[PDB]
Amino acid sequence: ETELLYKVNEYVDARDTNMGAWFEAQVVRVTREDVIYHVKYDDYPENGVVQMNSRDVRARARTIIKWQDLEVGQVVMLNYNPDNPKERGFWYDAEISRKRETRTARELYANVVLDDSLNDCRIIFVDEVFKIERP
Repeated sequence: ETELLYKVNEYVDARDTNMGAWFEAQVVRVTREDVIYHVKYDDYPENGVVQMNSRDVRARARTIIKWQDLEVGQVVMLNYNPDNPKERGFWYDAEISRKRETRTARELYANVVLDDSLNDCRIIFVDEVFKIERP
């Protein structure tokens, strides 16, 4: 039932559909864009092999968008913590909503995708925002 966009053994990012965050994973098998990916998590072997929808897997993030180049309306991958926004959390997709700079302060607001989205979030890790790799 093998199908041969991301090839078997290629490293990817996989979206935990339960919480909406992206995690480093690897493609173990590809089955039959309406393709179903078989994936293992790099840091979570207790997860076993998980079947993934083709939209829930993409090329691993590699490019940081610097604070200067961040613009309102971009969809990016960034670090946020829904339960306590002041702390480090997980890599969610987000729409840059508001961007403000002061002499001493850099302020970033984003609509975080959790599907349901979480509007007007104060993003702490403003220097660690990723470009989402498109095919």
